[PDB]
Amino acid sequence: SGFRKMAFPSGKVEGCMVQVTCGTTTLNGLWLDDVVYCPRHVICTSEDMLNPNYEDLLIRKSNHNFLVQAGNVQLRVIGHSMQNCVLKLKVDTANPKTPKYKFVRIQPGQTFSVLACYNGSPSGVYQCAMRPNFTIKGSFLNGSCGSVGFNIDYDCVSFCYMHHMELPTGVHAGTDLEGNFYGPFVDRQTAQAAGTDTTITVNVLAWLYAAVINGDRWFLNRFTTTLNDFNLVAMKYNYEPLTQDHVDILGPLSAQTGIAVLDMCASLKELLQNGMNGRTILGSALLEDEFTPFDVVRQCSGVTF
Amino acid sequence: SGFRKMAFPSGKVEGCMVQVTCGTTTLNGLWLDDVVYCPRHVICTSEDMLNPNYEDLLIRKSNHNFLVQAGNVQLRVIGHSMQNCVLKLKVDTANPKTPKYKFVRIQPGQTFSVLACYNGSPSGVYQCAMRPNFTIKGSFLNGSCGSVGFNIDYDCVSFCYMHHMELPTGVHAGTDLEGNFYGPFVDRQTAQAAGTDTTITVNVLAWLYAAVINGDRWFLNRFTTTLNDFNLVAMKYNYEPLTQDHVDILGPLSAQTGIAVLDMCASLKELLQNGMNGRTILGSALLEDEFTPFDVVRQCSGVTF
Ligand SMILES: *[C@@H](CC(=O)OCC)[C@H](C[C@@H]1CCNC1=O)NC(=O)[C@H](Cc1ccc(F)cc1)NC(=O)[C@H](N)Cc1ccc(F)cc1
Ligand SMILES: CCOC(=O)CC[C@H](C[C@@H]1CCNC1=O)NC(=O)[C@H](Cc1ccc(F)cc1)NC(=O)[C@H](N)Cc1ccc(F)cc1
Repeated sequence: SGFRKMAFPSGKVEGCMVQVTCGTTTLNGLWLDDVVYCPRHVICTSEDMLNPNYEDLLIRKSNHNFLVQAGNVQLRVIGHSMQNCVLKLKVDTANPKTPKYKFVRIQPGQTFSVLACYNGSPSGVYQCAMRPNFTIKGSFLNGSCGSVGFNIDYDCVSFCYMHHMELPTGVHAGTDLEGNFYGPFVDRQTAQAAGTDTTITVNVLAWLYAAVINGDRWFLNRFTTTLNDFNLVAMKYNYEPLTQDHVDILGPLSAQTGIAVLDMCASLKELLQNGMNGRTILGSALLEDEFTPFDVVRQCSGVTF
Repeated sequence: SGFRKMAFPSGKVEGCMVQVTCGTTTLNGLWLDDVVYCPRHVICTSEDMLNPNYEDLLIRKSNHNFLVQAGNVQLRVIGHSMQNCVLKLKVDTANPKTPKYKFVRIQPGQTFSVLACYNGSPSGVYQCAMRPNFTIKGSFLNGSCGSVGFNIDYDCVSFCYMHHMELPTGVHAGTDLEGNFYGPFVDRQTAQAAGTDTTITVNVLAWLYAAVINGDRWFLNRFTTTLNDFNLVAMKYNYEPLTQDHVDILGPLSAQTGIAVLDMCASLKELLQNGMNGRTILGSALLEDEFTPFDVVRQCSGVTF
């Protein structure tokens, strides 16, 4: 029993992390087979910030202008190209530690592990959710760009996020590994704002199931509601509408606990309207929305990789 | 910016995990050089567990009663002994992935990462604190025994915990890698319970510093206090007493924020006596006590490994 913010084991990703330096600028890159992937803003200077002419900047660069190091050991760059907001540096050595991998684009509300890195060296690993406004609430400092997010699906590492920037509100934005931003963001320093964020309802419900599995059941009554009536309340509290597809995804947890999904919804409706009356759930005094239904199953059933 | 429950990168430990089977019983072991470490109750049957005579059970067993597997690779056992509550199995091949390592006994209040494993295969990584009552609030299922806790210092892995059991209250108890239990617990299935727990004051203070670094400042008040006065309030609220060495360990965070430690104590005093009043700190409505001062520095300064 117990329930923690648990990330995927990071070893497979640690062996891919390198440092990329262009001029005065160093960030992290992902080294897979004979290609290193990193944010293309490594080739910028401050004159470039509002209107970087990336094609011009790259044309002026030769392979020797990129210093790639793997554990402080130089790798020779032999080719360079750009895909969307990611730079692809072909190196003359293939990474012998490349895991089976795929590049995926995740959906809002889904989670992933982030391996936070500085100068090609990992600092720590933590779990993030893609927020409905396409930011993440990460933990990133100067030097962290090029850090990646990933899930492990079987023995395949599915990379889904590469870190580019922090908004003034303290939240984070980045791309998939093909260089396409999540959300309405660009890698030009215009003033950019995220939409208002909402709470990920399906994840809150999954976390309430996690609490029940762990014996933390005080908020359960033999109440039930309809999907429409639940949604009428949810939207008053800035929660995403719950769809029948979401109800379906909660099946496995409903099956384990014997608590119908619309009964759990009636419990959540009561918590929103009446509060928690000083009580905690799974050690939290707030309703948590960064565990997916799969996260709860994975953790409450012991899946390995 | 940002602040997350961050674990250490787990790669160095992943390469050390193996599966140990004795008859029908399988759990995890730690393979370092040519020794595999695991909990000694692997040699039991649930009939033994009232009063297991481990010395009898171990002397009767031969090396071939022990099946050790690194992935699919069988490691031949050439010796078996006991050290306190940990079995040591000498194998004929040294782990080629053995990192630089030490065995440490951690103190109450200190944190570590846990790599939760099943059948020798890593499932996830998360951060834990050693509670003042020598339990941890982990996340462990059947099959997880022999999972380890660790910290990393440079390139040295400091193993500090090996998992053995769950108390009926849902908390977890285990040993260091010399096989000595944390707290008063024993590896026999007798009624056992942990002392009442308390809150880790120095960690709460470190987390309040993390909040200021991150721009949460509302709870700062103009007052100061003394250690003696503050410790009177600490005991009222079941907080550990603060020592001068704790104050000194907070120095790096006081240095970065310019908030003196005894002014932060005054702020915490008022939080304890008036609550948060529907405000949050770092996205929590409770005072969090599972980040050490070094955890906050590591995370808010970008220390890597
Ligand atoms: C790990 C054992 C394992 O993996 O072997 C494979 C068969 C397992 C970890 C717990 C399972 C659920 N959550 C856990 O953290 N440990 C046990 O199952 C442990 C076995 C044991 C029995 C007696 C003893 F003295 C030490 C270990 N049994 C328990 O955790 C349960 N709860 C019984 C128990 C044991 C000791 C106590 F003080 C109180 C309850
Ligand atoms: C120099 C070495 O290379 C890095 O390692 C840098 C990574 C670091 C991670 C940050 C650092 C603090 N914590 C984070 O997470 N990234 C940055 O500094 C970005 C760089 C960058 C400018 C322009 C743009 F288009 C894309 C990206 N600059 C901002 O983030 C600033 N906030 C300015 C800003 C504000 C809103 C917005 F939409 C875009 C840029």
